[PDB]
Amino acid sequence: AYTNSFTRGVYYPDKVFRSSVLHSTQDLFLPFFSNVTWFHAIHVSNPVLPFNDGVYFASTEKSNIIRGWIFGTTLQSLLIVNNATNVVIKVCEFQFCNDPFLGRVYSSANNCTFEYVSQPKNLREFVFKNIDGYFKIYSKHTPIDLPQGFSALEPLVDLPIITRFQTLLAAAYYVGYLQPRTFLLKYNENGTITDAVDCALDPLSETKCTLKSFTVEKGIYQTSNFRVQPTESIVRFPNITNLCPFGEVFNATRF
Amino acid sequence: SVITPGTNTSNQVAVLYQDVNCTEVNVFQTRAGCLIGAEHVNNSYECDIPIGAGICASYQTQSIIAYTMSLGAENSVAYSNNSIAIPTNFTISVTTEILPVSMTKTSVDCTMYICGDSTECSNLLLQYGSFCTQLNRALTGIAVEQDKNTQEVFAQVKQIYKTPPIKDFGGFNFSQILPDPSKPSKRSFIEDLLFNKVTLKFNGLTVLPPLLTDEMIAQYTSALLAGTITSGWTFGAGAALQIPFAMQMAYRFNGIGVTQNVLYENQKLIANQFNSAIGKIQDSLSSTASALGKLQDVVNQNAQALNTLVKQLSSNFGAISSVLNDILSRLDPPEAEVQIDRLITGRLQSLQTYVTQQLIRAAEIRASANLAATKMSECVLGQSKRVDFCGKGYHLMSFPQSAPHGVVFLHVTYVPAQEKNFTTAPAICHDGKAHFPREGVFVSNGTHWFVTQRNFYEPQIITTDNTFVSGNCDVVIGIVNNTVYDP
Amino acid sequence: FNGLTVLPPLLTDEMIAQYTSALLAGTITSGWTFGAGA
Amino acid sequence: SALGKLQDVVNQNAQALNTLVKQLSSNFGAISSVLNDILSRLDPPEAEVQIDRLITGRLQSLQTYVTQQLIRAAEIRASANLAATKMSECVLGQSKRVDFCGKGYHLMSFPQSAPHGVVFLHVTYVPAQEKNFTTAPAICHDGKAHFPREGVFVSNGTHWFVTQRNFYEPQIITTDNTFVSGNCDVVIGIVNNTVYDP
Amino acid sequence: YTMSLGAENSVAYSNNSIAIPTNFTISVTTEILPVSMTKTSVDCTMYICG
Amino acid sequence: LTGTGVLTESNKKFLPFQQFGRDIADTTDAVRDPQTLEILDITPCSFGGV
Ligand SMILES: *[C@@H]1O[C@H](CO)[C@@H](O[C@@H]2O[C@H](CO)[C@@H](O)[C@H](O)[C@H]2NC(C)=O)[C@H](O)[C@H]1NC(C)=O
Ligand SMILES: *[C@@H]1O[C@H](CO)[C@@H](O[C@@H]2O[C@H](CO)[C@@H](O)[C@H](O)[C@H]2NC(C)=O)[C@H](O)[C@H]1NC(C)=O
Ligand SMILES: *[C@@H]1O[C@H](CO)[C@@H](O[C@@H]2O[C@H](CO)[C@@H](O)[C@H](O)[C@H]2NC(C)=O)[C@H](O)[C@H]1NC(C)=O
Ligand SMILES: *[C@@H]1O[C@H](CO)[C@@H](O[C@@H]2O[C@H](CO)[C@@H](O)[C@H](O)[C@H]2NC(C)=O)[C@H](O)[C@H]1NC(C)=O
Ligand SMILES: *[C@@H]1O[C@H](CO)[C@@H](O)[C@H](O)[C@H]1NC(C)=O
Ligand SMILES: *[C@@H]1O[C@H](CO)[C@@H](O)[C@H](O)[C@H]1NC(C)=O
Ligand SMILES: *[C@@H]1O[C@H](CO)[C@@H](O)[C@H](O)[C@H]1NC(C)=O
Ligand SMILES: *[C@@H]1O[C@H](CO)[C@@H](O)[C@H](O)[C@H]1NC(C)=O
Ligand SMILES: *[C@@H]1O[C@H](CO)[C@@H](O)[C@H](O)[C@H]1NC(C)=O
Ligand SMILES: *[C@@H]1O[C@H](CO)[C@@H](O)[C@H](O)[C@H]1NC(C)=O
Ligand SMILES: *[C@@H]1O[C@H](CO)[C@@H](O)[C@H](O)[C@H]1NC(C)=O
Ligand SMILES: *[C@@H]1O[C@H](CO)[C@@H](O)[C@H](O)[C@H]1NC(C)=O
Ligand SMILES: *[C@@H]1O[C@H](CO)[C@@H](O)[C@H](O)[C@H]1NC(C)=O
Ligand SMILES: *[C@@H]1O[C@H](CO)[C@@H](O)[C@H](O)[C@H]1NC(C)=O
Ligand SMILES: *[C@@H]1O[C@H](CO)[C@@H](O)[C@H](O)[C@H]1NC(C)=O
Ligand SMILES: *[C@@H]1O[C@H](CO)[C@@H](O)[C@H](O)[C@H]1NC(C)=O
Ligand SMILES: *[C@@H]1O[C@H](CO)[C@@H](O)[C@H](O)[C@H]1NC(C)=O
Ligand SMILES: *[C@@H]1O[C@H](CO)[C@@H](O)[C@H](O)[C@H]1NC(C)=O
Repeated sequence: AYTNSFTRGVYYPDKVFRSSVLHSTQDLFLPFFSNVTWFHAIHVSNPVLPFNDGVYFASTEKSNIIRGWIFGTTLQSLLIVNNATNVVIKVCEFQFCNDPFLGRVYSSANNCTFEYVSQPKNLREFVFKNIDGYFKIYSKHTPIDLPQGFSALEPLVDLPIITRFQTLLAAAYYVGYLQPRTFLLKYNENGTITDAVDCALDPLSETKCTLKSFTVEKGIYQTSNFRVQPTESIVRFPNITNLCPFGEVFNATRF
Repeated sequence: SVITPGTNTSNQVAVLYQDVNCTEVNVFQTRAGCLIGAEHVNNSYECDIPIGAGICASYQTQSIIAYTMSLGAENSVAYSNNSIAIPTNFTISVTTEILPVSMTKTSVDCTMYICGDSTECSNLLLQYGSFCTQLNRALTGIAVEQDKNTQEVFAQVKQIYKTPPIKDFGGFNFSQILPDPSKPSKRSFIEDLLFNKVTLKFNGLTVLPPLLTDEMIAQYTSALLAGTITSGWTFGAGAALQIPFAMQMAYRFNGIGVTQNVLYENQKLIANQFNSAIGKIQDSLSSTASALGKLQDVVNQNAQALNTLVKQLSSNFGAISSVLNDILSRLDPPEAEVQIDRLITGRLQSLQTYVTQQLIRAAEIRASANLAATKMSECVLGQSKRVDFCGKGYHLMSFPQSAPHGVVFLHVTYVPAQEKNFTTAPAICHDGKAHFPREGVFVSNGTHWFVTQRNFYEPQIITTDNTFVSGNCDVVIGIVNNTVYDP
Repeated sequence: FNGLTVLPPLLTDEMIAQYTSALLAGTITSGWTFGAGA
Repeated sequence: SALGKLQDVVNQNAQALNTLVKQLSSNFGAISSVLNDILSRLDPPEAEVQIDRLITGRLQSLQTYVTQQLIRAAEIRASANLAATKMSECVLGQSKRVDFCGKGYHLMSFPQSAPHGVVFLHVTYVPAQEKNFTTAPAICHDGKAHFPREGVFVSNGTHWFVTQRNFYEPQIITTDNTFVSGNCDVVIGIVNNTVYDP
Repeated sequence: YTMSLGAENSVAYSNNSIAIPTNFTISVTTEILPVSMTKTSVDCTMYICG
Repeated sequence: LTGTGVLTESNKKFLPFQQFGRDIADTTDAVRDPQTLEILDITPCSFGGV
């Protein structure tokens, strides 16, 4: 199942303040109008989902019915739980069960090598990135077919710690893989991000990005080289055959 | 490359690939390359957007069409032997001509730009000799050239003429263009539009003020205007001599071959045309905001270049970091002597590029400003007969108006209209002499024969005073007969 | 060539010939007048 | 001081040339601007690096000089075309364009040589010692309106004369310095006289 | 000081008054134009490398 | 983050995670005091041509 994104999956990229300005960024983002899959928040049969290049996640529900996550390879494994007023973020779920039903527990656990804890009609959204030995948990939420309203995610967490993930399931949740699209971000006078341009969404988006402006006046503009990539790497060498005579000159009976 | 009607008209867009056939990736093929996303359409129009090789693209019933441009309405003017067309009426017209006069007087503290007050970096840069002094000299040169331009254009008038109070200019209504004692500044009503319809924090770089402040350029232009309004050309040649404005206009009509009675017999009508033209010149400027683009472009273009001069300051040039403090803190000084050298040469080269660009633009604006000076010298202080210099018409007069970095001349051109078709003859034969028209041209409708002035149908009986005798009625290629009268 | 290229002129030689034909037909038929008006 | 506009180009060019000389001492971060010295101090594998540094700097300076001389030559050519136009139009002619061949109404011009320039003696007629006269655009007589053929009408307080435009010289109003049209109605400010008839 | 643009004066305009010059002063104005630089040349190799 | 300037208290509304801040010229333009988390807004000391 599918639905398209709109202008969502955008976040403060660099922990550096800017305002009343435009800036060009090359980090991972959710491409505008990428399809996000929709999955059964109820156990009607929830499928368990692949993780690639970082996940945009969103859930639509009152009462926080989506309440946890697990991640890993062949899921040492990241685990997140929000129940009982605590965000528990241990990496301890080394024997996560084959059916991680929320409540009595998702896993068998041991060797909790990192165990950070912090204070944890409505739309909640997240981006999970892994990079450079960090796991970045951007998140934001707003009261309520995702909104066409733009929303810039602030970094809820950025942890100094994957190939697949699963979620601790009336609600629904949406998933979409990021990609390394160049973005131009516009920062308001208050330093919130107010709008963005995907520099690859269409040739007008590319032009907007290349002028560094949202309004493009009527006219004609350069944008790029168009250089065709080579289809193959042919190699031809002079049909030469024997090893060279070096076994003489490094071993002569007298230099 | 992309073509678009621009975001504020529509989100739609089409793309041009400048030298590759469409086989190599709706579609069209042109001498300018492959075009995708525009529908090729079979009639022709003026160019909204140029593509190349006579293909132009535009937004029309909606989609982006591309078309062969049409140069204009092909018409056979009905030339003939024996036939002439004479205008029976006229339409005075006012047109803006807009010229940039100066750019902003940028000045760069070169050592502060390159070295950021590092006592290290400037100790390196000192070993480049004259460069960082020479660039400052060059920018000072163009900066002084900007005041030279603005004085050389506006300061033609030897004195600040003040306009009389009652403004009884024969029914012409200059209150739209003179200063207003409502006094937001010295500015005139049209000037107050121009100062709004175009519009425009640093290290090293600074903007020096112009020598003539805007209220003072407006004061000069109010003086020039009160001159032309009250004294014609005479205030260019000597002291301003008052003359009634209707008589000045009569002289100016007599300057374009229209006999001056053609003014006095029409003055109420003439002034009503002029006032309405001024109203249009206001209303057009109050809405077609792009019309001042000739000025906005230079302001944008300079601001673009200077902005990149700042942006280049952030670039590594291969140095280990783009900030002399952040390298000098971490590197050992013997290696910093290499890294800072990389930064210095990169920044210096970029500054050298900016300064050369500003020299080239300053040379161009100096050419434009001299054209503006000659425009003011001939079209305002005078009545240049130069067949298209002071706008697309016969020139009557022009009025200057100050604009934020330029002049916006209101050229007022007499354009004739409402032609009639007449038969004509080069000469009229009587008593075997040939009579030629002393200043008019002969015309007939066939029933009779008349002389008229050349640019307005006012017929006179042919009367041996308006015509002079010559020849012997046999050498003329196409003479005709009439009973030339004799008072 | 590599990198370097020549863009075509906007007004091809046919249209420049067309304009100068128009300027001739103008001057021949009508002298100065077609500069100032019809 | 009058020849300042001409002296400046000699000074600027000399200044640019003079700094082009001074940049030979620049050193550019080589160990000495006198190249024969570094050529004696260092062995070729090093000296080639130092000379590469000097060559780079000297090129940069020379490229600057030649570029500025191109810009300056483009300026002086635009001035030369202006001078050639004034030589054509003001000397070989009497160009009536109001403020080109000097201030005033232009009569004639004489060229003069100057060491890299031209001085024009523009000779111009400037009017002076004006007086105030009442006027009318036209003279009414028999209900016809007589307009002035080439002058204007003026009143000597209480008698009406034609005078040429730019020098007071009265003539009695006649059929021959006037021409007739209209009906003494459409023209405003018309005034009455006995226009004479020879 | 604040710059003066010149001695402000009213043209004695009125709807029927003309001023006509009764006399003249023919006068001579110098105008000065540069028409060349010096013809500099640089022996590029002898400059850079001596 | 070495530099020079005048440091001023400012209304510059850093979000809680932002730990240094840059201007449209890409120079560091505001920062947070690492001893006290106060927002300090930089501007260079007064200078010009004499
Ligand atoms: C010359 O043209 C003008 C307009 O350019 C004519 O004046 C207009 O005449 C119509 C019809 O009477 C009126 O409705 C308009 O109001 C007039 N214009 C103005 C500005 O008042 C004029 O009639 C023409 N005269 C000749 C002899 O052709
Ligand atoms: C233009 O055409 C009209 C009519 O064809 C001519 O008008 C007549 O002219 C004569 C002589 O001036 C008058 O006596 C008549 O009274 C006019 N007709 C009317 C109805 O009044 C006019 O003369 C022609 N002009 C030319 C130059 O051919
Ligand atoms: C200027 O006006 C004066 C009077 O205001 C004129 O004086 C008389 O002019 C009439 C003819 O217009 C002569 O017949 C008288 O002989 C004049 N009287 C005197 C005392 O000169 C005077 O002529 C006018 N100016 C000129 C140059 O004639
Ligand atoms: C026109 O102007 C000239 C220049 O001033 C006048 O000639 C001068 O007249 C005065 C008075 O006689 C003499 O003192 C000067 O020596 C004269 N100058 C010369 C160069 O001869 C002339 O009189 C004026 N004429 C009129 C009619 O105004
Ligand atoms: C979204 O999914 C549908 C069905 O899988 C597909 O047809 C469509 O192309 C996708 N969206 C985009 C933008 O490709
Ligand atoms: C902790 O890790 C070791 C090594 O992988 C493993 O042998 C052990 O079983 C783990 N702990 C528990 C309680 O299983
Ligand atoms: C910007 O911040 C101020 C201060 O909190 C606030 O009053 C204003 O509404 C904000 N405006 C926007 C557009 O963020
Ligand atoms: C020359 O080329 C062929 C390959 O086409 C190679 O297999 C062969 O051994 C070569 N001939 C000789 C004589 O070595
Ligand atoms: C763009 O359209 C808006 C109205 O939506 C208008 O206010 C603005 O002036 C327009 N700008 C241009 C450049 O057309
Ligand atoms: C490529 O386009 C040009 C345009 O005139 C045409 O002459 C040529 O035949 C085209 N070639 C192919 C292979 O389509
Ligand atoms: C243009 O008109 C011609 C008429 O001969 C027609 O054959 C051609 O198909 C038309 N072109 C297009 C793009 O419709
Ligand atoms: C001139 O035009 C304005 C309107 O722009 C009007 O208010 C004013 O009264 C007019 N003055 C005249 C006709 O003297
Ligand atoms: C003059 O007559 C010709 C022939 O009828 C016609 O084509 C042309 O339009 C006429 N011109 C005017 C101004 O009436
Ligand atoms: C050309 O005009 C002249 C003068 O009316 C006449 O003699 C001659 O016959 C005309 N020729 C033609 C072809 O109209
Ligand atoms: C003019 O009249 C004379 C005599 O009446 C005649 O010989 C001559 O042919 C006439 N003009 C023309 C062009 O026919
Ligand atoms: C004309 O008369 C006025 C007085 O009404 C006077 O102020 C002015 O200076 C006179 N002009 C000349 C040129 O004499
Ligand atoms: C000049 O203005 C006055 C009113 O101040 C008026 O009486 C007179 O008629 C006007 N002049 C003309 C020629 O109408
Ligand atoms: C000229 O004379 C006529 C009749 O004598 C008279 O009606 C008219 O008013 C006079 N002119 C003026 C301007 O008063």
